[PDB]
Amino acid sequence: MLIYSMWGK
Amino acid sequence: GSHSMRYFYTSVSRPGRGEPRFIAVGYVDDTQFVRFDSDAASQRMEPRAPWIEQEGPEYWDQETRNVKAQSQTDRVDLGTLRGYYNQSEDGSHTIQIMYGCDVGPDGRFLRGYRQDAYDGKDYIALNEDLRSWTAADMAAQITKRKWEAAHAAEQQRAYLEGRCVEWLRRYLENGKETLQRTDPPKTHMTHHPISDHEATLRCWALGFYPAEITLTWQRDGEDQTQDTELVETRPAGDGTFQKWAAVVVPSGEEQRYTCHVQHEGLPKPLTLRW
Amino acid sequence: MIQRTPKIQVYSRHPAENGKSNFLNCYVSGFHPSDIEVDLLKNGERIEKVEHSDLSFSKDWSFYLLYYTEFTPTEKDEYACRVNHVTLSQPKIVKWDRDM
Amino acid sequence: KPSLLAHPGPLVKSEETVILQCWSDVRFEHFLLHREGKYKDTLHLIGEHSKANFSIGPMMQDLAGTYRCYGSVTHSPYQLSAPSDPLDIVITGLYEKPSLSAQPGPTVLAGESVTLSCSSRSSYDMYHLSREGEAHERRFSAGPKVNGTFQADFPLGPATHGGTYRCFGSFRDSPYEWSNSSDPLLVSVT
Repeated sequence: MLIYSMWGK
Repeated sequence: GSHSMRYFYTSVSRPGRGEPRFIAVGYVDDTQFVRFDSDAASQRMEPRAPWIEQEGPEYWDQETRNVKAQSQTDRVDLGTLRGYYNQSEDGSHTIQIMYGCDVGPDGRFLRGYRQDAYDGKDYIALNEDLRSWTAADMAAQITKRKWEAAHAAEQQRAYLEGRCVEWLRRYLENGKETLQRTDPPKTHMTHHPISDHEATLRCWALGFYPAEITLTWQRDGEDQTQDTELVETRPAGDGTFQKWAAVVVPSGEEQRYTCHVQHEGLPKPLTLRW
Repeated sequence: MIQRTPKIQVYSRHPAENGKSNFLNCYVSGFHPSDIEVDLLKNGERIEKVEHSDLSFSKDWSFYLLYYTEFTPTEKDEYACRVNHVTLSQPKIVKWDRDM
Repeated sequence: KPSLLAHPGPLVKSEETVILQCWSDVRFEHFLLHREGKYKDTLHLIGEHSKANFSIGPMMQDLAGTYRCYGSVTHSPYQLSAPSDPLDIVITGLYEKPSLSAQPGPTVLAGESVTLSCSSRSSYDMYHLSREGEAHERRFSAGPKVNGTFQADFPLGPATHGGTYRCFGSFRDSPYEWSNSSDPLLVSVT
């Protein structure tokens, strides 16, 4: 399962 | 032995020719099991191993949704990094992201990692304690402060120690028949004259899984490092791996040479001798 | 700025026996950037139904990719792989060597 | 000089939609909406009677920035009007919310002075204080690290009437990309 959390760089 | 789960993302800017190319794939150990391609037709995350097909529609909906969100983030991050480095809008640029986790044979978490790259170079990476980031340059330092403020570290660490491990172990159980298979190499040797004072001796390893393998040539029980040609291990197309190792020998000293094959699917290491 | 030259291997899935169907492989690795074209050739002519694996990459961020097609070899027929990449002066062509 | 405002407002939460209406008392036949910065773009629209309604798609950080709206009549020559007042469209909800506090306290007698302060452990370069009934925000740079927090003060002067205030943080190189809202703070005049 891949990650749901992510954030602009 | 150990096992791992790993995801890989690539986004490539295609100035003028629509929006960026996005490709995502997931591996358990050396076996691919899911993929997503933004250019593909379905616009769905797709199965690539039989053992994952047993997951229901709710799984495939979540995975599709999250990956598409990831592709959008990647798309906009292409804009942001182009600004950071004052680059023109005419050229193609690339973001790569790798993350995943390892478990030991006892099924305990051994480590996790996440590293990102821009145009083929380290951009920003998660340190080994999973609590902070290492930025390669000033542009990535801006990203670092954003990410500290967004609690990115905590969320990766939670992911890496939590669902990564849980799902990896779920998958290993569901797919144990293939994923936990000992698949030793079929081996054989070839021998071809090169002149009338020398011949080539090539040691072959076929049909093996996993890909970790060691092939060495000895001569009277001593290693032959410098004079041995060997190729990078390579996929065979069917989920298995190949590799060979060759040495040029005087005619006919063939008997003095010995090929040694180490692979975890072998009860003991082989010695092959012509 | 960073540009990596692809390494290329041309091989068959199983050891080749004439009359017996097989798969022909061209494995490109170690390159950057990811734009690339790889075609398989029969007697100098492009084979039309060539498939490939999904783009992925190694620890050093260099990409790899498997292109392959189903085929049935004969002593007469020569095969090769042609790779197109920005780090290459001209497309590079690598003959499949049957006797190895 | 046309009028350019955001509906429901210029602070747009991630993934939401906002309408930039362009308005003018004199008839115009043409409206242009220009975004300036690093993602420059012009949208064209005809309008009606006279006004135009530009839809700004599911908010992401490449849609944030300063917008100006022009008018003209007709196509060739593009007799471009004066630029409208700038309108900054901002994306919120991207980082941890700061704290907001009042000194001497959030309730005060009429005519007594009030100072609201924004604080965070995160290294924001600047803070943005917005009041419920106003379209613009007050802004001000963060100090250097003190006891591990980054902080800015907004002295408000003597208090007349209330206010519900909210505070947002941001970074220098992306001034239209703001953190989550602080908990709203009610300032009462006794």
